[PDB]
Amino acid sequence: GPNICTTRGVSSCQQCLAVSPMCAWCSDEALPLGSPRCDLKENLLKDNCAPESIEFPVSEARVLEDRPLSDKGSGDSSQVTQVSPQRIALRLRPDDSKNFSIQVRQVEDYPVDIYYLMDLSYSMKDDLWSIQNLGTKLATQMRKLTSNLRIGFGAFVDKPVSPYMYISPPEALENPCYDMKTTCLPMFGYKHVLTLTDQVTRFNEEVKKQSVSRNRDAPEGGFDAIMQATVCDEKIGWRNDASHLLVFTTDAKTHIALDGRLAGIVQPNDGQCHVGSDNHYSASTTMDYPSLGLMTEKLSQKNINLIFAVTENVVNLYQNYSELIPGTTVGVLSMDSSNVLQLIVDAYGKIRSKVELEVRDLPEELSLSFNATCLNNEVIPGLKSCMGLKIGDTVSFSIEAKVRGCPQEKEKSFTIKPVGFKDSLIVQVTFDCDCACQAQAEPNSHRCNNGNGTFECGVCRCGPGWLGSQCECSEEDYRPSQQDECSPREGQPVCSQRGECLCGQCVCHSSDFGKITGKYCECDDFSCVRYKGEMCSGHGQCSCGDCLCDSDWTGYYCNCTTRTDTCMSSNGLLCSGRGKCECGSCVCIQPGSYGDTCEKCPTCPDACTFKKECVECKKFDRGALHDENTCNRYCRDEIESVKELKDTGKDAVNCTYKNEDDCVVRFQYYEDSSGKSILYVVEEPECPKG
Amino acid sequence: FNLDVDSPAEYSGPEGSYFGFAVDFFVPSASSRMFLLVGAPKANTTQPGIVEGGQVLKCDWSSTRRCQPIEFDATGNRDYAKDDPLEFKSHQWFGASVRSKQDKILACAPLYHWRTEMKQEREPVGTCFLQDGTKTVEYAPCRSQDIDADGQGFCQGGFSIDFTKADRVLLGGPGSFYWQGQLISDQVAEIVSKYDPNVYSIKYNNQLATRTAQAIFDDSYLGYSVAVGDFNGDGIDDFVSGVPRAARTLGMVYIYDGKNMSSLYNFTGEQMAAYFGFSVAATDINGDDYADVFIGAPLFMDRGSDGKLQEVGQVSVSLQRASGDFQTTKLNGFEVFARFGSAIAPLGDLDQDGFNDIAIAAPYGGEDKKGIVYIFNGRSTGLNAVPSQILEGQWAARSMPPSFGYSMKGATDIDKNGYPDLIVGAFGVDRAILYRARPVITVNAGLEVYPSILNQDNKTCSLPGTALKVSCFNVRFCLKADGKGVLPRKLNFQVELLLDKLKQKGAIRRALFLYSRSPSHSKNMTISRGGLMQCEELIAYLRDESEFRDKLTPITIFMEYRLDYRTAADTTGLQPILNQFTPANISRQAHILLDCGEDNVCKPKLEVSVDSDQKKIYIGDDNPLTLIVKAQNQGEGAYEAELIVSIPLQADFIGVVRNNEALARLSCAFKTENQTRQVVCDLGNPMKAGTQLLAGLRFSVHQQSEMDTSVKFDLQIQSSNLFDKVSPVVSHKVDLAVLAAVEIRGVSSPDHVFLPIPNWEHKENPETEEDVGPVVQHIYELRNNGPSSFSKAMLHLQWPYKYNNNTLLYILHYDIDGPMNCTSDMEINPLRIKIDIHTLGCGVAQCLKIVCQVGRLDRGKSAILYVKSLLWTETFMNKENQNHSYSLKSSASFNVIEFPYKNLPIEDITNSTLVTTNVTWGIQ
Amino acid sequence: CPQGRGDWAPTSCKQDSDCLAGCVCGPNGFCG
Ligand SMILES: *[C@@H]1O[C@H](CO)[C@@H](O[C@@H]2O[C@H](CO)[C@@H](O[C@@H]3O[C@H](CO[C@@H]4O[C@H](CO)[C@@H](O[C@H]5O[C@H](CO)[C@@H](O)[C@H](O)[C@@H]5O)[C@H](O)[C@@H]4O)[C@@H](O)[C@H](O[C@H]4O[C@H](CO)[C@@H](O)[C@H](O)[C@@H]4O)[C@@H]3O)[C@H](O)[C@H]2NC(C)=O)[C@H](O)[C@H]1NC(C)=O
Ligand SMILES: *[C@@H]1O[C@H](CO)[C@@H](O[C@@H]2O[C@H](CO)[C@@H](O[C@@H]3O[C@H](CO)[C@@H](O)[C@H](O[C@H]4O[C@H](CO)[C@@H](O)[C@H](O)[C@@H]4O)[C@@H]3O)[C@H](O)[C@H]2NC(C)=O)[C@H](O)[C@H]1NC(C)=O
Ligand SMILES: *[C@@H]1O[C@H](CO)[C@@H](O[C@@H]2O[C@H](CO)[C@@H](O[C@@H]3O[C@H](CO)[C@@H](O)[C@H](O[C@H]4O[C@H](CO)[C@@H](O)[C@H](O)[C@@H]4O)[C@@H]3O)[C@H](O)[C@H]2NC(C)=O)[C@H](O)[C@H]1NC(C)=O
Ligand SMILES: *[C@@H]1O[C@H](CO)[C@@H](O[C@@H]2O[C@H](CO)[C@@H](O[C@@H]3O[C@H](CO)[C@@H](O)[C@H](O)[C@@H]3O)[C@H](O)[C@H]2NC(C)=O)[C@H](O)[C@H]1NC(C)=O
Ligand SMILES: *[C@@H]1O[C@H](CO)[C@@H](O[C@@H]2O[C@H](CO)[C@@H](O)[C@H](O)[C@H]2NC(C)=O)[C@H](O)[C@H]1NC(C)=O
Ligand SMILES: *[C@@H]1O[C@H](CO)[C@@H](O[C@@H]2O[C@H](CO)[C@@H](O)[C@H](O)[C@H]2NC(C)=O)[C@H](O)[C@H]1NC(C)=O
Ligand SMILES: *[C@@H]1O[C@H](CO)[C@@H](O[C@@H]2O[C@H](CO)[C@@H](O)[C@H](O)[C@H]2NC(C)=O)[C@H](O)[C@H]1NC(C)=O
Ligand SMILES: *[C@@H]1O[C@H](CO)[C@@H](O[C@@H]2O[C@H](CO)[C@@H](O)[C@H](O)[C@H]2NC(C)=O)[C@H](O)[C@H]1NC(C)=O
Ligand SMILES: *[C@@H]1O[C@H](CO)[C@@H](O[C@@H]2O[C@H](CO)[C@@H](O)[C@H](O)[C@H]2NC(C)=O)[C@H](O)[C@H]1NC(C)=O
Ligand SMILES: *[C@@H]1O[C@H](CO)[C@@H](O)[C@H](O)[C@H]1NC(C)=O
Ligand SMILES: *[C@@H]1O[C@H](CO)[C@@H](O)[C@H](O)[C@H]1NC(C)=O
Ligand SMILES: *[C@@H]1O[C@H](CO)[C@@H](O)[C@H](O)[C@H]1NC(C)=O
Ligand SMILES: [Mn+2]
Ligand SMILES: [Mn+2]
Ligand SMILES: [Mn+2]
Ligand SMILES: [Mn+2]
Ligand SMILES: [Mn+2]
Ligand SMILES: [Mn+2]
Ligand SMILES: [Mn+2]
Ligand SMILES: [Mn+2]
Repeated sequence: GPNICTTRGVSSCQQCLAVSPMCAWCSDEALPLGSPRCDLKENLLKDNCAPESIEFPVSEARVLEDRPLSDKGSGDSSQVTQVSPQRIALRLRPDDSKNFSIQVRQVEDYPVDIYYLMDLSYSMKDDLWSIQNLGTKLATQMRKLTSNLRIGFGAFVDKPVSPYMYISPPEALENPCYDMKTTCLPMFGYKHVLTLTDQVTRFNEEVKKQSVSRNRDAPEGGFDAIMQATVCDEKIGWRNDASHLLVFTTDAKTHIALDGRLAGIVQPNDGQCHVGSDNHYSASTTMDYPSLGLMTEKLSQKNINLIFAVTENVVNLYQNYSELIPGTTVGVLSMDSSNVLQLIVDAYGKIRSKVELEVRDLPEELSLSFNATCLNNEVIPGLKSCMGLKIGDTVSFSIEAKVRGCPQEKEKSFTIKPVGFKDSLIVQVTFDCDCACQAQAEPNSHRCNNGNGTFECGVCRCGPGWLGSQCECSEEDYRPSQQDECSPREGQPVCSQRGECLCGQCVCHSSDFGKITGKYCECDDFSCVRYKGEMCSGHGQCSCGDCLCDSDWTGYYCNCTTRTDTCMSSNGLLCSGRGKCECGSCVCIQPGSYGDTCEKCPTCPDACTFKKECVECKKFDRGALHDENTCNRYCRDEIESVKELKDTGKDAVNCTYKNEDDCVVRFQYYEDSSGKSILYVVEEPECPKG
Repeated sequence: FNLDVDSPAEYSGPEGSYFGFAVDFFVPSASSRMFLLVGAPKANTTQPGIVEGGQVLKCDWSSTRRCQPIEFDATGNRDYAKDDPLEFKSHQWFGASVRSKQDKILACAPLYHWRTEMKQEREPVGTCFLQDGTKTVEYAPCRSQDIDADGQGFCQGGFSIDFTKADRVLLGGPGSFYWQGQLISDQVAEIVSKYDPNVYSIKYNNQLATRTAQAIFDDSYLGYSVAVGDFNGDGIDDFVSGVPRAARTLGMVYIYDGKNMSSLYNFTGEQMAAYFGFSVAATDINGDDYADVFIGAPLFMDRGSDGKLQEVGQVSVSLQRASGDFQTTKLNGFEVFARFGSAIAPLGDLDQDGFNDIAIAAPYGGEDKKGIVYIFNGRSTGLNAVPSQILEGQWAARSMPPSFGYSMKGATDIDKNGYPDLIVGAFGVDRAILYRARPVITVNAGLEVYPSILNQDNKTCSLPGTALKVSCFNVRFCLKADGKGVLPRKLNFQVELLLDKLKQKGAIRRALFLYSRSPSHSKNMTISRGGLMQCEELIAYLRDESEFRDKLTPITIFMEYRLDYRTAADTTGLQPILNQFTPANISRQAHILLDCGEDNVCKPKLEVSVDSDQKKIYIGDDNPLTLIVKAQNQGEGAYEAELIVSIPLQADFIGVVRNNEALARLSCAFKTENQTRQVVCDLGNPMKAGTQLLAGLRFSVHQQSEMDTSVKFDLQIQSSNLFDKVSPVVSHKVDLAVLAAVEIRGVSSPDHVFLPIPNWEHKENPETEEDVGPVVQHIYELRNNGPSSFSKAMLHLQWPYKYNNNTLLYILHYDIDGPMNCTSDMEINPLRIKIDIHTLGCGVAQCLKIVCQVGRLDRGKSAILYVKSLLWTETFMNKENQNHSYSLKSSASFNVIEFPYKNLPIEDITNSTLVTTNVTWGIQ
Repeated sequence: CPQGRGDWAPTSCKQDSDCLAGCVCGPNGFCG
């Protein structure tokens, strides 16, 4: 039986298990010579080592908790549960993998929390209409998506130091509007006003008192307020098992980290809570602004969603900022648009429109693969995110966990989690690296040797450099090494030169750069393969001529990533829906489509072609998207029958087509005016006459 | 890599004074000594009424680490009236900027506040102080009569400062003009010659200064950082400044001329909020006498292994060329939240290799947030991205982060040992540390062994103790050293020799030293600097012909040498260090005489041959090329046989083929030495007679010059034998080919028009589009997908203008996207219009032709023609057989006429496509 | 058409009386 187990595992039980997940070992002394010890279970079964003498662990993933997915967010009976299972126990062998799966559901009537950061600087004087009767305008539009709503709010101006603060005439310390001979309020860094409550009564009254303050420079640094409202959850009132929305409303641009050096502020933000009993940021004057990275980390740990409620003059700005804090939404604040009272509920749709998985505390040895089943059993490899969802949908992720080699340590515990939700799948990973052979041995001393022999897992291992099979494999004899063994077939040189067979066991360990092992000395430990001048592309360790890719890398050379971010396009769908993602680069598979994300396709048919498929499945219960059940996921554009179609000379794109009933359907779609793509259909298609 | 890390000179100052916030060297011209300048912008002073005025200390390097305040100003606040201070020095951060030319010491106080002479205010204009040993002046170019956020009231000048070669001061202040920022440059002589202690707002002649701009530039913070260097023809240093809030928070870096503050060049960040331009540094890193720009973005978020944003920080290396152009590369941090680009400090030539070096600092990185400083060595290619040394902070946090590395100054050899040194500050722990450069030593070792081919029958040497007359040979080993800078003239190494290094793993060592009887030997050699390759001798011998094991494995003789690191610079023992990239050991091989014939010598016949299996490769692509090599030895044994595959400029090596058993897994490696890169492959030591090796070598070729016509390899086996030790050279040629998979694609939008048309009424003389009909748009695309490019091609469009003297698709306008000029043989838009089935295909219709001239399309470039036409409705509502369906057919063809690659078998590419617009009747 | 720098806000629209030139008025009564 010349297999991989019989080759690299004949040393001991420890190194036999590490050869392949398919190897077995024979502990007992049943025929302890002339027979292989690391062969498979079945080849160790015929040659009978059948009893507990066989050391053969198997990898497994046991589920320790899986509560059923809840139907509603009202905690009537037990609690809310949006992920199943909850605790898997992973038991892993060296170089082995074991796949499992997880289901995620955005339940309905989920309790929502809304904290409101108000810019109270002077620029906002012309912008405080929004805060007026807010709790009514938060309740009157969120009730449709949830009961059990809580609201609170705070305010921020800027750091109360120079060069931001008006300190110069003493009467400007208490009235920054000393000039203009007006009256406004003293400035403050961040003021917590109202803890999250359920009474819009006390809210609307507490909001109407608010008036503006004044400082010098147009940046206002609410990022100090964002951080404190995130990590002071005890003071803010963030509830467990509730959507957390942090709404940020401001007039102009914002200070960023390192700006405070102009103020003599050179201490980085520590991300800790510093609001005390006075409800004031006690380190506003001593601590720099927070960096985007620190905000993102804390915004994700505390499962907070940041909403940017900003004005037209500055919308492009935070829109560009939001791309750096993934999962944040922007929204215009002006009555010159369709919906301003629906501003937050429009955003909460976007937040819940996707489910992306995140990993915490992943052991460095482990590497996770991800399939994604987002719609109707349509498995998508390499995706840990499903998009286009609505509140209520349910998605499934299939997960693989593989370890390279195996670490010797206690059991670790990492978390697989939906972004922005309390519910999590905790994976207790234990590594079955060693056999039950070391403890079961006699002491390592006084055994088969003249002085200090150490053995008794399976074989005699006596002395250094000699290690006799019985004992004392010695210097030049021409004894048992007769080229019978020490050569895979006796028509070949001895032990794969780079080594000569002295006794039965050839120590071929001629000191090449790196290391050398293998019974017949065939293993390399280097010279695996090179993509650039680096072996395994620098992303993989070399094991007997084979590249063991590091986490997030695959391929014979370990030069192909698992990333899909470079594959994503601006619209959100990967490769713009016209290509496959392979090695982090879109391979566009579609006629006449090209570009990094297949965004360019001037030969592709006009949108009049796919949008008509949504007209047929939503309005006529007909077409191809109806057969594949994809109409409710793909057709999210609101369609309306509009009674002899409207038209303005303001970029209305008109489309027509002829259905199965020989009737000419006519429709136009007003391209995104508020991001919304609305679709207008004429009733009474042109049908023939009798 | 040569900074001494175990004997650093540590200086400390007052607690909570931010001692170490800024550092520089003091090299007075009236003293052979040198000093450390360290600012403490929060140190307390004897100035009356001034809480935390700040100091600048000079520190004696001799010994005892004494730091004493320089007295720039001992006075309190000047007064505007009886009890109405004119200035406020309390909490002014004096010393946050410190620069020193020869004897001038410029220190600044960027938070220095001022009560204007107009209204009671506190405006942080910032001040400076220039000391010339005896005379001390005040430089406050932002204390003008232009006072407010509107003007210079908040300029905070001296936030960043620097000197030029001609004693010009460059000063930055990021608060001028509603925080647009400002650069102000003044000659040093004018600063002292114009100083007037009774005048608060002094005008300096020859002042260079930026001016306020449009309000769009507010809050950009120009002057956050400054550096100087020449980026023009003149010898005059030009002005580099960081403006990290500029450009919608992308950040930018402005380069101004040194003569007249003219704008020269601009760098723009790639990522918002990253603080591109937090720091700048100018130095010549590639030894081309052209200053290079280094921009730091310490909050840069790059993509981790999983594609997730992580704040690691990024330093931008921009190499100046003969033209204005800059070759710019990027260099990312290593630990998250470490703030990698915080401080960038030129080192001069830390190793004296001939190329200048630089140090970048991640002051919040390291273990326990102690700080890290990475040393990067320059080379001819530019900066080497892999750091050669890591300076790790020693001090732990007390109240705030140590910030070790927040400030750094190099480029000055304070020990006068020939190598520059390096100060590093940590204002969180109130310390500053000076690292001294070690002297680099380049040692070349030789090892030669008398006859490599040992005959056991030939025993012409006696043996001590027993006189058996055994076979012997000699081992000679040479050692020479040389090193720049100060260095002891004689060095003491510890050389060690090992016989048969492949053995000693428990096998039998087959050679022993004669007198010592052992395979190991040691000796203390002592050499002098220079050349003079001083050698030594020893006598080793072989065991008995019937004693050890075997005769094919060769005797590897191993020499290693280690330098005893005493013999140091006598100053706390500044011990030297060996050159970084040098082998600390060399080894040669001796063979046993065996199967060499009666001539007593092995004379091989070496042959090499190779076939193509592809015979042609295409230009634009990266082609897999596998050469099948046959290396056979039909003569006597070949000691240390290796296959030498000399690859050309274009291609490189991938790996050996192991997917097939008919070929061999030869160990191969990519070598570069001595002006020629090549591939070596071990054929066996020895390569026995009649040995026929066969394997394949995978490659990847990319054409170098667009007119090359071929790729030639050269194959040769060579061996360490004395006679007949090389094979004939075999040159294999692979021919470059041209392949341009070009295709033309078309589409109509829409592709159907339904009749009748809504709100359509026949106008007498049609004027707009609504009076004519709907918009039919034909889009034609010519895309080159194949590897090879082309230089010229033609494109012809056939268009159905008329049928029976009746317009069909009235072309309004045609646009082009790409390298293409089009011309229509009939005037487009004669009427000046503002903003079964029957096929009509220009073979039965009046054809309007459009001819386009396509330029160079590369591997993935397209050329597109957009034809916006109107449906002539007046036609289709007539005895033009209304209720009859028509298919308006247009076609387009192309012919590729020219390719940039000459001397090559180009063959033409023609193809065509057709686009239809089916106008038909949906109802009667 | 006009604007201001810093923590700026249009003063108050009693248009045709208060603001010298301005370029807009409307809700909540603010100038251009
Ligand atoms: C590196 O990047 C830097 C930053 O992007 C570049 O610096 C910028 O370069 C621009 C190009 O030179 C330059 O724009 C020019 O600005 C001057 C400023 O003079 C003005 O004078 C008037 C009163 O003082 C005011 O202009 C009127 O118009 C503005 C709107 O622009 C109104 O809002 C005002 O009320 C006012 O009525 C300004 O306040 C300003 O002080 C202009 O004169 C120039 O005019 C030129 O272009 C126009 C076309 O629109 C022509 O008609 C005219 O004859 C000139 O050719 C430019 O607008 C920026 O000021 C400058 N910014 C900074 C901070 O340096 C830099 O050039 C670049 N370098 C390189 C090498 O790439
Ligand atoms: C330079 O000299 C100035 C001289 O004034 C010196 O400034 C002083 O620093 C001390 C710090 O040691 C300040 O003392 C503080 O006073 C405030 C009230 O004014 C207290 O609140 C401070 O904290 C106390 O209370 C806290 C909670 O209630 C406790 O946690 C804490 O342990 C204290 O008991 C503290 O006592 C003093 O106000 C200033 N004076 C000024 C600024 O005028 C400065 O430190 C010196 N700097 C250097 C580098 O030597
Ligand atoms: C049998 O084995 C013995 C082994 O001892 C061998 O005798 C040795 O041969 C070597 C070389 O084969 C001889 O040493 C030489 O000495 C002369 C000076 O008299 C040198 O010219 C030789 O070449 C060197 O020349 C320069 C020195 O002047 C060097 O710069 C150069 O690099 C060369 O090294 C060489 O050193 C000598 O005959 C002995 N030496 C010893 C130590 O025994 C004998 O040749 C073998 N015979 C057969 C038939 O196998
Ligand atoms: C990792 O490295 C390997 C090897 O260097 C890369 O594979 C090489 O590139 C492509 C992979 O699909 C293969 O295709 C070859 O190029 C032309 C281009 O038109 C193609 O049409 C042919 O099929 C041709 O075979 C190429 O053969 C392959 N080479 C080898 C030796 O396998 C791989 O792309 C690298 N991956 C990354 C992400 O860099
Ligand atoms: C992830 O998706 C792939 C998509 O094919 C699943 O299929 C495996 O694909 C790779 C290589 O083709 C291998 O793991 C197996 O050959 C495939 N397994 C099959 C077909 O059962 C893969 O199983 C998925 N993994 C997880 C953990 O869901
Ligand atoms: C400031 O100095 C620079 C160089 O010393 C001048 O740049 C040249 O000016 C002349 C005349 O205006 C032009 O013909 C050249 O093309 C300029 N050289 C360039 C742009 O590289 C500049 O004119 C000087 N004066 C200013 C900027 O006002
Ligand atoms: C002996 O020489 C070898 C080879 O020159 C060196 O050991 C390693 O060599 C590889 C390949 O050049 C390097 O990548 C390693 O970094 C070297 N090891 C070390 C520790 O640096 C080295 O010069 C010598 N090694 C010994 C143990 O004597
Ligand atoms: C022109 O383009 C056509 C695509 O319409 C291609 O024709 C292919 O090549 C030959 C010629 O008919 C056939 O073997 C293939 O089956 C064709 N494919 C088709 C018709 O789909 C080809 O790229 C070009 N052909 C010529 C003759 O120029
Ligand atoms: C527009 O009309 C033409 C001519 O009738 C259509 O061309 C048809 O294409 C099919 C292949 O799909 C071929 O059998 C013939 O060339 C045409 N059909 C018949 C029955 O003659 C063309 O498909 C029409 N356009 C669209 C969008 O359907
Ligand atoms: C936002 O980003 C876009 C490109 O992503 C850019 O064109 C635009 O100018 C940016 N605007 C702001 C205000 O950052
Ligand atoms: C070599 O040097 C070491 C230490 O410097 C010393 O112990 C040894 O005796 C020396 N040997 C000779 C031969 O000089
Ligand atoms: C198109 O015309 C312009 C000027 O008429 C010329 O510079 C350009 O080279 C032309 N391009 C081609 C592809 O003929
Ligand atoms: Mn406003
Ligand atoms: Mn402000
Ligand atoms: Mn210059
Ligand atoms: Mn240079
Ligand atoms: Mn150097
Ligand atoms: Mn030095
Ligand atoms: Mn011979
Ligand atoms: Mn404001």
